[PDB]
Amino acid sequence: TNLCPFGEVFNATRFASVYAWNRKRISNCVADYSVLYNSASFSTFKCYGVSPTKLNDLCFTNVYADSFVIRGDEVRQIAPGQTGKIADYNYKLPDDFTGCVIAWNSNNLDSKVGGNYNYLYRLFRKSNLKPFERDISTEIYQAGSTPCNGVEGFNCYFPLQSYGFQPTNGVGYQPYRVVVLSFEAPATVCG
Amino acid sequence: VQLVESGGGLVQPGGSLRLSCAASGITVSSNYMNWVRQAPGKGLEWVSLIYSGGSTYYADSVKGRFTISRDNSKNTLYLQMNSLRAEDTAVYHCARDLVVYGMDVWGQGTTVTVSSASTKGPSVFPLAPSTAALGCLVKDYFPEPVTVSWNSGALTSGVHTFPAVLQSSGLYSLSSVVTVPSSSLGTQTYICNVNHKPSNTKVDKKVEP
Amino acid sequence: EIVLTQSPGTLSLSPGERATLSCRASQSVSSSYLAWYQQKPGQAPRLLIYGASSRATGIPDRFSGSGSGTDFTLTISRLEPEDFAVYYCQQYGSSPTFGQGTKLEIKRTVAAPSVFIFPPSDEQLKSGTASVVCLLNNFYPREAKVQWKVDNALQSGNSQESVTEQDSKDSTYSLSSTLTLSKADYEKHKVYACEVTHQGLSSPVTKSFNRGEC
Ligand SMILES: *[C@@H]1O[C@H](CO)[C@@H](O)[C@H](O)[C@H]1NC(C)=O
Repeated sequence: TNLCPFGEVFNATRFASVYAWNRKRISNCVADYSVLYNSASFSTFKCYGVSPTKLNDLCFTNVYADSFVIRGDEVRQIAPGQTGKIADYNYKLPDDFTGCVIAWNSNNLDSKVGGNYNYLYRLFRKSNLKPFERDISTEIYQAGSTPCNGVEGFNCYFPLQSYGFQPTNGVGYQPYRVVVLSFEAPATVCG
Repeated sequence: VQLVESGGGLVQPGGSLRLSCAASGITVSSNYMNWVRQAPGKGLEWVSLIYSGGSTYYADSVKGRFTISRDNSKNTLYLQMNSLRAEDTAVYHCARDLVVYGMDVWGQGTTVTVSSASTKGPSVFPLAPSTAALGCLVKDYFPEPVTVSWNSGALTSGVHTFPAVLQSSGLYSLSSVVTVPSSSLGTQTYICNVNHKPSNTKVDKKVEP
Repeated sequence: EIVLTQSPGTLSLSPGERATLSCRASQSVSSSYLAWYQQKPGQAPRLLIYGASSRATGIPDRFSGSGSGTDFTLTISRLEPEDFAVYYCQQYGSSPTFGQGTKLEIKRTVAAPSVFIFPPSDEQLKSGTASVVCLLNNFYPREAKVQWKVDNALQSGNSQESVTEQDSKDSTYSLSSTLTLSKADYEKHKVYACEVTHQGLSSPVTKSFNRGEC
């Protein structure tokens, strides 16, 4: 009957680049989901396969809280059956996804006046990610027949590009913090 | 490093056509790939995009009618065009896209033509003077092009052959003029030579006042 | 969506001077995506700039990208003859979009057009249609107005124009406007006039004929 460390995920001072998303495993605790829903500090809070209002009266064997930073534009891709450089090359939800997706603007916290290039995304990949795949490889992408061998140049490009975040970016180009809750043998997470 | 478009030709409205883009120097399945068209006297219009991983994206103008594909084994990007309209008449290019580094490799294009007309040889009418100017009016011909010389190629100085205009009829029309010293009008013969290979039509018209 | 508007539509200068082409996005836009392309007649585009400031390899020092936010600017410090082409900018949303293009043309002293009007040939009136051609010869700059008048009535919607490429010798343009009528409607009026307006003319020039007067 210990409470779940949702604060440690949502209120974390450092979030991760979406290519190397973080996954907090949640077990052996009670979680009040309506407490999040009624925060009302979220711009996206869209649940697939379940009701937000009906979440508290439920149990699951394990809960996963995946969290990262993308840009306004791209939040629409954190949902099932989606295409794009995020959905395809960084973070993919399965079609039978049955959790919730939560997001809020983080310009005040995640953008710098000089430009904040710490957050990154993967731009070049030969094929899509399987759902909940995590690709951290920084091998030089090979765009042509002759092989790169770790030397950039023509047809040989670094696969990761950087979000430049500036507070003066337009809304869609600003950083959003995203937490995906996946709902998954005896149980350990209830309300 | 090349991109070589094929497939382009003449099509009726509502018909279909498959453009090919044989690549070499970049492998098509490993890149973002684009079809960009340019209509006569107009700008570059992006038309379709395909991800390395297979996701596709289209312009609203061609959504539902165009489909972009490839063939890893032939290193060839395709564009299938259905339900073709008069407005899809353009020169179609494939480029490789590096998104952040631009489209750094382009093809010279294949030209697609969409119209409901049959081939018609041109009528040449004189444009008679009464510096002086006279000319030939090459009218009502499909399809393009025609070739206009003057005096079997001797006279070139002061010639203007104008870009054709496609009339309401779906038939082209052009003008070729020349400005000659006025005194010379009554000493020098001015014949323009019109040759329209599609219709097996060649004409030599004499322009006199 | 993103809408790029390029200004000016036509930039006119001479070799040696500095061209400053402008690209304006309809919303705030990422500088990582703003490419500049050059297109010369009959040729596929050439990438000159990527990001917003980076020269693609092979692109000479004259070319230089700047701008951020919504206003971007391509600069050619010291024009050369080969630099007189059309220039397109590009951005990226979920997919590419392009600007409408800026023309780079050679500046010249003003030159007024020679105007000429041609009545329809007797052969065509047999066929049952009348083309009335009006020619504007070797003028600069390219901006001219052709007003057809039939018996002093300004004619709208039965004409077509075309214009030649800027002449490689004297850097002028030439324009041909064709008025198309039926034989029947042609035979209903007398004076056919073509009134040309242009910067090299202090007041417009009208060339005209009278149907049926040798
Ligand atoms: C984050 O911290 C604030 C301030 O104490 C608190 O009110 C809020 O509930 C916290 N959020 C979570 C999810 O614990």
